[PDB]
This record gives sequence, structure tokens and C-alpha cells, in this order.
Amino acid sequence: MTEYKLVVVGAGGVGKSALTIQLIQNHFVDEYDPTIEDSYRKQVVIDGETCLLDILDTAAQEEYSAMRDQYMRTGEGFLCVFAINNTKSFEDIHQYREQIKRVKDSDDVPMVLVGNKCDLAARTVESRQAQDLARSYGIPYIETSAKTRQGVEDAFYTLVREIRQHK
Ligand SMILES: Nc1nc2c(ncn2[C@@H]2O[C@H](COP(=O)(O)OP(=O)(O)NP(=O)(O)O)[C@@H](O)[C@H]2O)c(=O)[nH]1
Ligand SMILES: [Mg+2]
Ligand SMILES: [Mg+2]
Repeated sequence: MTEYKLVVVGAGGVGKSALTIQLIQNHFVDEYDPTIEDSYRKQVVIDGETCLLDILDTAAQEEYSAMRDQYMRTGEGFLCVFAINNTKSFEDIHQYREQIKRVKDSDDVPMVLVGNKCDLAARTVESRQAQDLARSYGIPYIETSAKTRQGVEDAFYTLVREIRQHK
């Protein structure tokens, strides 16, 4: 069946790991501690088709990762995550996108912009601002909470559909 290589990127603390674990966790382990970069597998049916998702949870740009360029080459679609209470993380999206362009040599790489931590009242990035940004790149914008689980499935499955539509 169809395998998708997905990569989760973004600034430190935005919830890259929390999102990934929320999607892929089977709850055998009650609380799972993800301190390192790692890969995780999830089998899912999307629009009638059984997909195997291979999901790479990455470190922020400021962290050293030897395989960084290679996993961006491998990656077929990217969740570009910022937190709605962290303006710097939203501003850093430009840099994550540029890194993906640098490696893959394309302006048309499948991506979804994800405003995480939407359960929090203390918002500093308005949804309209992020919609405008996503529209300028021709990518979807999805808000999520890794805590309440709102939007998590939508974010990842939307990314899969972007990859499929890119073909
Ligand atoms: N309120 C709230 N907190 C969240 C949400 N997602 C993650 N967090 C919290 O934000 C902190 C960072 O989460 P984490 O999953 O480690 O983020 P990360 O982007 O993987 N961090 P790192 O870059 O260090 O790997 C944790 O305290 C986590 O519980 C969310 O949707 N809502
Ligand atoms: Mg993490
Ligand atoms: Mg406000």
C-alpha cells in the first residue's frame, strides 16, 4: 500500500512532538516522553485508500541534526508548525520554508501551515494573519491543539491530500 513520508518542522516548543504523538499514539504507554528527534508509523485510511504514514518529528533549526538535509530530501510533505501564542515561531516559518526550498530545489513542495495551541486564550498570532501567509504560499492553514486533539487528524490528513494532489 501507499507510503507517505511526512516531516514535522518548526521552532522550539511549538508542539511538533505533541502533535505527532497525538496522531500516532496507541496509549499503551500512558505518557510518552519525546525529547529526541524520531520517526513514527501510522496506518490510516484516507478517502478509501489505506496509507502507511512515516512521520519524522524534527528538532528546531537551532538544534544540530546530522541528517537534516537528508530527511528533507526524503520528506514528501511538511507540516510547518508555529504556536498561536509565540510570534517568533510564526515569524520563523519563513526560515523553515526556505530550508525546505533550499534542499528540495522547488517552490511547490507539499506543505500545511499549522497554528498549534489553539486551546490557549493568550493568542498573539491572529488566524487571519496566518491565513494570509498560507495563501501567499498556496498552502492550507489548519489550527490545532495537541492537548484537546482538535484539528490534529485534519492537519496530517490534509497534508496527505496535498501530496496526492501534487501527485
Ligand atoms: N496548551 C498547549 N500546550 C501544548 C500544545 N502542544 C504542545 N504543548 C506543550 O508545549 C510544550 C512543548 O511541546 P513539545 O511537544 O515538546 O514541542 P516541540 O515542538 O516538540 N519542542 P522541541 O522543539 O523542543 O522538540 C509542552 O509543555 C507541551 O505540553 C497545545 O496544543 N496546547
Ligand atoms: Mg519535540
Ligand atoms: Mg486576542
